[PDB]
Amino acid sequence: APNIRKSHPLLKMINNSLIDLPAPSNISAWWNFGSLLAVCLMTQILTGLLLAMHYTADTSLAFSSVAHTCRNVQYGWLIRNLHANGASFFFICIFLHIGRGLYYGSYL
Amino acid sequence: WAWGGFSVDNPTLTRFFALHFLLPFAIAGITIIHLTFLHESGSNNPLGISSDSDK
Amino acid sequence: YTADTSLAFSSVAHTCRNVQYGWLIRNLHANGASFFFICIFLHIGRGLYYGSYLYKETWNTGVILLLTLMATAFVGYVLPWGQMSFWGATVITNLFSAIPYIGHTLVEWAWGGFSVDNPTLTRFFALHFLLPFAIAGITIIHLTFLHESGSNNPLGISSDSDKIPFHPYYSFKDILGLTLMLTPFLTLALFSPNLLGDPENFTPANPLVTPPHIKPEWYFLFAYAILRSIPNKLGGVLALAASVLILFLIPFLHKSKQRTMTFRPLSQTLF
Amino acid sequence: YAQALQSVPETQVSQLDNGVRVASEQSSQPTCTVGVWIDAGSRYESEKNNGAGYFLEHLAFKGTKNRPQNALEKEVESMGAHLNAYSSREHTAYYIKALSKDVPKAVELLADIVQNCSLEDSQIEKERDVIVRELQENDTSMREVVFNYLHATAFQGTGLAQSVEGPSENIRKLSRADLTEYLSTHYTAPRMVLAAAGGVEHQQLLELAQKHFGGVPFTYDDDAVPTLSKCRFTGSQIRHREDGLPLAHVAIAVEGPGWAHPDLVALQVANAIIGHYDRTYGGGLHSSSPLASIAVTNKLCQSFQTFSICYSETGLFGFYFVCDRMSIDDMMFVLQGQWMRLCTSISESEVLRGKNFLRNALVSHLDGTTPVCEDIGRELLTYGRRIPLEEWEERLAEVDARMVREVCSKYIYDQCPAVAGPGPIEQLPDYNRIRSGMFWLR
Amino acid sequence: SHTDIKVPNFSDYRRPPDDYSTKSSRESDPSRKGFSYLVTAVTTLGVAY
Amino acid sequence: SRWLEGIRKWYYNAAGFNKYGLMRDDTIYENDDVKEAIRRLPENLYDDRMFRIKRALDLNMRQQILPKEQWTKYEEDVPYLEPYLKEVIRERKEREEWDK
Amino acid sequence: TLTARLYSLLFRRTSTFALTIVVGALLFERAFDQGADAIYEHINEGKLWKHIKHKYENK
Ligand code: HEM
Ligand code: HEM
Ligand code: HEM
Repeated sequence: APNIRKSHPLLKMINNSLIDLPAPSNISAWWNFGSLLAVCLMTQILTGLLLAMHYTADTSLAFSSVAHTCRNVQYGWLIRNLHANGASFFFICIFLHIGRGLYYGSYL
Repeated sequence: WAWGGFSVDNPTLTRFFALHFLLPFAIAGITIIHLTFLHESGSNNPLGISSDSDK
Repeated sequence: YTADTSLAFSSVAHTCRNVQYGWLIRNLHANGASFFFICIFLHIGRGLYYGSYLYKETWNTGVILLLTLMATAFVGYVLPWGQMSFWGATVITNLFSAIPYIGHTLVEWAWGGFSVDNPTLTRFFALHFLLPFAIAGITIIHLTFLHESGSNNPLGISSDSDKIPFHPYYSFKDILGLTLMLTPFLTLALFSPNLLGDPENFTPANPLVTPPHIKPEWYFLFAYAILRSIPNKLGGVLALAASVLILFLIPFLHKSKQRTMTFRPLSQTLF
Repeated sequence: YAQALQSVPETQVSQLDNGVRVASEQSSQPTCTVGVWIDAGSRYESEKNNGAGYFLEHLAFKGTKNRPQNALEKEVESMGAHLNAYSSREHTAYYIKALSKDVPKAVELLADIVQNCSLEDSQIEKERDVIVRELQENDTSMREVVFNYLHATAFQGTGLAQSVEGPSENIRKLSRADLTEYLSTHYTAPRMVLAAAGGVEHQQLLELAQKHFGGVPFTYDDDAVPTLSKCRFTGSQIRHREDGLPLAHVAIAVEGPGWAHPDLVALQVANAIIGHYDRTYGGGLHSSSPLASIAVTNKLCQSFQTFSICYSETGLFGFYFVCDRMSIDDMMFVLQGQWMRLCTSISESEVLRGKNFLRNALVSHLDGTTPVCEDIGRELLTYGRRIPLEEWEERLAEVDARMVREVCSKYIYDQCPAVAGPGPIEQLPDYNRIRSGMFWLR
Repeated sequence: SHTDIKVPNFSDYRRPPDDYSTKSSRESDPSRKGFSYLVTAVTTLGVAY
Repeated sequence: SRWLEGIRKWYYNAAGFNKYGLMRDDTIYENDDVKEAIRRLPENLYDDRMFRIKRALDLNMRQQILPKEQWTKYEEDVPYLEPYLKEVIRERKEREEWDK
Repeated sequence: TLTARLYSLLFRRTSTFALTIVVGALLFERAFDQGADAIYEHINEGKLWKHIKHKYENK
């Protein structure tokens, strides 16, 4: 095929989900939360992974491993913050995401 | 049994940590299924009437 | 498990002596690592000699699967933190050191700070936990590309002539294989648990005692060999890197007018 | 209705000192039809005998010694009478239809055929090449080759497996003799029946027959009727593929009970439930026969037919659909699903109609003289006597739901079927699959 | 012409000893399925364990 | 000194693709050329090859070969596609050339 | 006619099959363990504590 973007087993997956994908024109701003929710996830998993790399899961080291991560690990403080606060960005969004659906009957 | 043995103590911090590390990937997994089912039909819209008229 | 220089080795030990059926679980996991490589090696093979590799995309991802499955198994063996876990990590990781210029700075960042110590056991543990899921992820892509074309076959000629529904047949076929291959796994796992495991790795890691004969797990040896084949430390790494990466070239070295090599006695012995 | 049945005249029957059974149904109709029905088919042939009975059919009319071709033909045409006939695997027959003012003449003509065919060594050689051709025409009728192939594999390795017409080799070489050999071996009074229906009165018939059928039995063999070797059914398939054809044909079936058996009624009632479809129907709303409805909603096929073809001591209870290269699977899926449904969760509302639809057939089974005669001819030959609509009624007027299930499941559930399929059948799943399509995941 | 076609012989060749013409295949097979399913019934059984 | 003809025959019987009953050409890997090539093949041959190829897959499926008698003899192997396959390739090189 | 009796009664109905896969399992477990243990222990007489026990618990 010509396009070579609609023939390839993988691109065809993308060009059919983030391009060429038929979306209504009148979509409201409330529909912006699925997106956010997804990127919200990419973000957590990232910061988290990167944060897990300095954590110790043991009654005697937990609390301080986190503390150490903040006082010692470069930009550690920022990473923890983003991850913690991110948890909330996550719920605020998931709650507005539910909402939109509850009142556009998206749930149908 | 959920947590360690008799009370939230070390044996549960571990399984919690593990669980915490695992679940997010399951979220992403399912999130794919979510969008799949979605894509089956179009995306809904504010006026709740067929969008086919112009996507 | 606990990922900390001071609790690692014993957390594992404790898991075996205290956690119900803990011993069995560890064994299965350890020995499983091998069942894994033995299979992945027979999987490569079959493809190399049925020219399965001509299905490029499905084959290239497969190479990525091998690389990934390796990494996850290198960083995973350190976890128990025994002499080999430690020394293996220290010698094999330090290798990058040969990479001129941006070398030392990589290793020196790769692991903790200045040498395989706590800050790296952690990131290794993390990495170990993450990669397997990436394997599964990619494994999906693998089968996707596969499914694009049919599945290749021994006589290397169009199968369209007569295909068969997977399930009624192959499901059964594979489950049979599963048991026929899983029985030795368990026999080994339950009778000679340490048959393939270095005893030196029963001694808590100690930086003041380098064991004699530091060598990675068997499934890595072949390359460890080709590594110490060329003296110039740099070239050595390259030989090592090329020992696996060559797989990416196989598809461009196919000349036979035939796919498999069933009817190719010469190359058959070469194989 | 019940009275209409009750007031339907009885069918007179009586055997001769010969062995022939003479039966009939007196009506009023100025017309009528009489003929003999033989206890002979291809089933009775050998690996080298096979085809005789058919080669024989193509000569039965071309003249007798008592009156050559030109004449026989002339004499029948001249009286406005119609002579026609056929031969299956276990049942052959020759019948004439005239004005019941000729029972005696017809009767004589009949006899003269089933007893003295010219078998002109010169005529034979002609029909020989007529069949070989006629056979190559029967061929492109993929609707028939399919059934043949079905029988072939269904009763593989047995007398039934052989097709009624026979191999080209046999036809290319059967001898003037073999034909005679086939005639004088199977056309005997004990196995034959002289039946009739019309304005004819039994007596005039009997006598007429008793007069032209002057056969005489000496030994005990002559007087006795030999039973055939049982035929082994076999759950198997046969696939004659060729994407070159416009569409595919499929036929699947389990072994049937056999005339004698009663259940052939309940079983006959079940088939009335799945019935049949055919693109010229008008009905996406067809009462039940979801197979038909579904066939319409999802465009599953060009047509299909449910059938309970049976024989002396065995039979075939199955179905056959004609479909496009691409809808073979779903069709089979959906249908095979109905058999299960049929014998696993049938309903009264269903069987009720089932019955009715049968009764309406059961009756139109006797619309005219020729057809009635066919029943008397058959009934006797296969059942032993005649079954009056009044009877068939009860038999199939007392079949409830639980009865259908019990039976269908008795003959269908988890049985190894026999499928056959010619045409573009790449999409038809393997045996194993259609096989496990024989048990419902209840 | 199709009339010219027979089904090869699986007799002996493959058929289990209860399968050779002039004898109802049906009286002997609820016994034939009984075996097979028994083998499968046993596997599901052993597997559960 | 040593006939390629002597050799070729050695290899033919060495390969063994005849114990399955299929011609040399029944084994050429189906790249783009062979695909065009086969599509030009007359119907006689196409169905012939089709069956052969399937009869081979079935043997192979059963782990059993064909009886010695039925083995195609070197000297009777019919290069049914090579003629075609050849024009296809030079037809192409002609184009691969012009477009430059 | 076990096999035949078996089919008719146990293997014909998808329902019946499963039901005997369970009852069949319970019975297989109980019997397979004892038997194995037995075989095991016997191949090890006087070595297991179950055997040495009495000496210290009195005897
Ligand atoms: C972390 C999980 C989630 C993510 C990442 C996610 C993601 C998405 C995405 C990408 C969209 C498309 C854009 C949109 O319509 O907003 C979507 C749609 C949808 N999601 Fe979610 N979702 C999540 C959770 C949920 C929850 C909790 C619900 C259910 C209560 C839900 C219900 C829906 C529905 C109904 C649609 C919208 C259809 C429409 O109105 O057009 N989602 N979601
Ligand atoms: C689904 C996304 C995630 C959510 C909703 C989430 C949420 C949280 C929460 C609530 C905290 C507590 C922060 C605090 O102490 O105040 C946390 C901590 C933590 N999470 Fe996540 N997390 C997610 C994913 C991850 C993942 C996948 C990792 C890494 C693999 C991770 C690793 C950790 C670690 C190590 C901590 C401990 C360090 C700390 O709390 O500062 N998180 N996470
Ligand atoms: C953990 C990773 C892997 C898994 C789970 C995996 C899985 C599979 C699966 C499910 C199949 C189908 C059955 C078969 O043909 O064997 C397959 C096919 C294939 N895999 Fe992999 N694979 C893995 C690694 C690899 C590697 C390392 C290579 C490449 C060097 C590879 C090459 C192929 C190819 C070419 C096919 C076979 C096509 C054929 O001959 O029919 N796979 N793999």
